[PDB]
Amino acid sequence: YEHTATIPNVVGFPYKAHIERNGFSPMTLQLEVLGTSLEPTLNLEYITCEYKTVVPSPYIKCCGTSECRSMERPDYQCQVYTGVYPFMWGGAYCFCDTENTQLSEAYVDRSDVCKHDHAAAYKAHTAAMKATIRISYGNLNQTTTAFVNGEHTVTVGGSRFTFGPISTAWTPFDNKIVVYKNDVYNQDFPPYGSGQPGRFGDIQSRTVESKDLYANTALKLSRPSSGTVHVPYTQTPSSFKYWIKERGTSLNDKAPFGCVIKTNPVRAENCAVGNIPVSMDIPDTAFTRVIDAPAVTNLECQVAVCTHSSDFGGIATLTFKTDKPGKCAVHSHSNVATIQEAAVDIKTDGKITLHFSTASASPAFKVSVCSAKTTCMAACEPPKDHIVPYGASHNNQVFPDMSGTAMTWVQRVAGGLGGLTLAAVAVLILVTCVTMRR
Amino acid sequence: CRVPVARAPGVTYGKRELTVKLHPDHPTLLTYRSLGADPRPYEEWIDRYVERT
Ligand SMILES: *[C@@H]1O[C@H](CO)[C@@H](O[C@@H]2O[C@H](CO)[C@@H](O[C@@H]3O[C@H](CO[C@H]4O[C@H](CO)[C@@H](O)[C@H](O)[C@@H]4O)[C@@H](O)[C@H](O[C@H]4O[C@H](CO)[C@@H](O)[C@H](O)[C@@H]4O)[C@@H]3O)[C@H](O)[C@H]2NC(C)=O)[C@H](O)[C@H]1NC(C)=O
Repeated sequence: YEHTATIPNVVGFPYKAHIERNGFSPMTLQLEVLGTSLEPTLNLEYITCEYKTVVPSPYIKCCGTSECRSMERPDYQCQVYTGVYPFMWGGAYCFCDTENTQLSEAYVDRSDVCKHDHAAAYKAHTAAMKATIRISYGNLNQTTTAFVNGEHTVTVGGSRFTFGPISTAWTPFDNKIVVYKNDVYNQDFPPYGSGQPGRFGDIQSRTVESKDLYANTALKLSRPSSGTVHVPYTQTPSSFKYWIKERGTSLNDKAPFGCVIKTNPVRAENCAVGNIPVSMDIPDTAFTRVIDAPAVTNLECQVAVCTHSSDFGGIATLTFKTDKPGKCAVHSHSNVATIQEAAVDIKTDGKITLHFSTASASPAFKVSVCSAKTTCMAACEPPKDHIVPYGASHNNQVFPDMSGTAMTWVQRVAGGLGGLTLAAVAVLILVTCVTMRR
Repeated sequence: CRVPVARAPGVTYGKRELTVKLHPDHPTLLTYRSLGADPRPYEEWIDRYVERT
């Protein structure tokens, strides 16, 4: 047998779907999502660490000179001086007055902890949403996971399900992503081969372990002063230690739809957007034949309380004329109220209790128990608590149906002057047919 | 490592408004955002006894 439905995407919200077919009792399902990830389709543009400049020991020469080297290295820069007088610790050091040069050399590379802590820069062009729906019917509760696109298909017990494509294609990321340790940043990073000193991306390597480092940290190599032995230089500071402080927040603290952002297989888990379509394949050995079901006649419901609270704040009472005990399956044929627990146990006496939940002042929902229906009407009252710690179990709908007390006064003003308007027409119809001819 | 926790802030519920009362002992951080269609992030290093809505 085949059946389709759509469920809203909010987590911790048991949805009920109703199945009707000729020759069997009606049956209700219970789909309830328990988690939802959203992994982008990554590719590392580059990776960023905190650099290390290695200035080796400066090589003097006491009589001759020396020349430049032109080695191959990321930000290599060496240049030789004229005659300097070292004067190390006791007396002089070359024992001349001039013609004693001092070659200086400096370069940069990646860190030593670059494989441990690092910012990782990715690109999010597509995304594949997973889910963790649990499924409840009869005496069967399972919990399966499935990629939410309209072709993957999973089986539960003796039935099979598949989940359609997500309605929208919205991402909390953008096409740019920065992953340091626990905080993806939605910032348009500067691209590869165009790093800027001081700002994020001063050193850039294509993957975690490779050659071909890229760096322009503006390394300048000045001239040594009077008679001490030191190699001085100047450099713009490490960008990556500015970005550890000057980072404002994460993206976990300014995500749009209230979604936590984990980091290690970079994720966007538990969003709240759109709705998910389903497809059912319940076989025939799950229903009950109509002979085995308990026959129900003469329904009549009668409300008691009905507050507007976000939980199941409403209790109804129903009467009936049965013939044998059994187990029915209730359902609501409106999006105004949602009856809880779906699986009542009918007995000999004609009296059961339910629990529903509305959001408007006057409902008009209609209840089917076992192939028999009736309609319920209530007069409801607003609650008192302003801030509640849990979510919303109803559907957001505020409209009195047709016969609420707030709309009954409308029909006693609409029929009043509207019935007097046609009476002013019916005078003119008589006048424009009697004394247009006499 | 080890990091201390802050005291639980006192709240007062109002109609579509929440007045929270704060008590630091050293500069701590505050952040809230609306988990609906549009976020409105707010962030500030609270230093003394203040009171926000
Ligand atoms: C349908 O599918 C499930 C398969 O697991 C089965 O029903 C589940 O049964 C388990 C227990 O066997 C339920 O899990 C636990 O229920 C406990 C009972 O709840 C009481 O206590 C809480 C807490 O005060 C009250 O709110 C509640 O009203 C009850 O009085 C909970 O205490 C457990 O809490 C755990 O998680 C919370 C976080 O949510 C932690 O804070 C706790 O420390 C603890 O770790 C937990 O919820 C489970 O809820 C049931 N799932 C359902 C009903 O969907 C059934 O067997 C199966 N149906 C059939 C017919 O077989």
